[PDB]
Amino acid sequence: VQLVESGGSVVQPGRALRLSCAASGITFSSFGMYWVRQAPGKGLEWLGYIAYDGSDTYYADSVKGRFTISRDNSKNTLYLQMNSLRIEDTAVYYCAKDYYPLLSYYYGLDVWGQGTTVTV
Amino acid sequence: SVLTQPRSVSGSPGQSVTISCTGTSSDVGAYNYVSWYQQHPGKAPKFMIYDVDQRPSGVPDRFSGSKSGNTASLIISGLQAEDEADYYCSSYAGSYIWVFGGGTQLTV
Amino acid sequence: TNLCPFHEVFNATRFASVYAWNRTRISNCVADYSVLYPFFAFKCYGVSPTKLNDLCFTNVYADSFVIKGNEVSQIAPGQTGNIADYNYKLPDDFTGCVIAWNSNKLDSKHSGNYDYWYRLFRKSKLKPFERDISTEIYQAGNKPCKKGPNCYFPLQSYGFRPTYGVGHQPYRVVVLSFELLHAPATVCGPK
Ligand SMILES: *[C@@H]1O[C@H](CO)[C@@H](O)[C@H](O)[C@H]1NC(C)=O
Ligand SMILES: *[C@@H]1O[C@H](CO)[C@@H](O)[C@H](O)[C@H]1NC(C)=O
Repeated sequence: VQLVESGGSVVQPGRALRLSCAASGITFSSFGMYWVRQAPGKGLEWLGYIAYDGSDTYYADSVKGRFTISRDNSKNTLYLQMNSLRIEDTAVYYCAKDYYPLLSYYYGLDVWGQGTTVTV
Repeated sequence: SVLTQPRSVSGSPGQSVTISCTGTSSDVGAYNYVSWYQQHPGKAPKFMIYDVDQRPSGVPDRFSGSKSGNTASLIISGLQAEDEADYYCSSYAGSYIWVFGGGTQLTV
Repeated sequence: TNLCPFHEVFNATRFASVYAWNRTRISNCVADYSVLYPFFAFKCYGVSPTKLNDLCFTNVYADSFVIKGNEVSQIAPGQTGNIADYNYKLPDDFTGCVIAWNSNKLDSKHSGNYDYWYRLFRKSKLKPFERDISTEIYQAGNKPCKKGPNCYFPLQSYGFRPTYGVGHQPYRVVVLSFELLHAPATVCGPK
């Protein structure tokens, strides 16, 4: 199950940007997905999580009310809708697969994508 | 509420080192859910230790860890030359929020 | 002059796994709570533990199971975690008491006690006092799990051992849930 990341670009501050990753195979619908951000020269930051059924979605306080996480169960793709990007929002964005299927959460992130580069 | 780590940890091949990360009584102490990730330059993080001491298939037995109070640590024994990587811990902060630590660079 | 059989759940030779906890219905009792009062934890919600004998109820349920010491904090209202959501859920308006004690001398076999299981993941989060004792293997892909790639087993074991630290060694917990119904109180202390 490879995670193929795309949607990165160089954008002007204040504008919106759509990020996504495609999950190979048919197991996408069985797992919850996470977003993680890593700014250059810095460590990792948790961005949010969406449940396998699309019901429960959580965000890190830093981006709460700004970023929206959603998924398309038929296309097997994960989306991140970014709004009002700021000067500081320059980083590589990763999506990741929950170690366990269905609702699990308290384990960790097993499968990571290569990372989408977003700059301002 | 970011977990504090050593910027860099020294060591040499054949020896053991420890990488600690500290939180507060509200996260690292309250929940035994500390997960450690191993990242190489130009590569996505690898899933290493989960639930404080447990490891997913594919992780060498030389990688372990422990927890005491509000401090969690990664224990690496028998350091090899390719163990040179940036390590991160992730704790459960409650209310369905996770926190990654600052990150530690391991040297050999 | 008819004492209540609380000892039957507290003095049990074996406790059920947390994924499949036991429930005992207690009624028709002169319920002295002195019998059940060194314990690890003794904390009550909505009911006074000092003179609990004086306030009586219609029915009380005793939920019994075994967990590890560092998971005891999840057996409380308002809490979340691997147990709180997938194994044993309490209501946010609990009126009762959670009693726990160390069982390292009973359950922690030196060979490894693998008779106690817990759930790793779930279809949906549990409702208060909901139990799920299904141990079917989950198929994430489109291939039979006859356990192999994309196959996951919901339950994992507590590898209890006498050489483990306190937070990783077994505790036996009994939750006493008191309730009032349309019926007159039936479980009341001595008088
Ligand atoms: C088991 O029964 C004995 C009766 O002598 C009592 O002293 C003991 O406290 C009981 N154990 C528990 C956990 O209630
Ligand atoms: C306790 O739980 C076990 C496991 O499901 C079951 O076999 C046993 O019959 C239960 N006993 C009671 C009194 O519920």
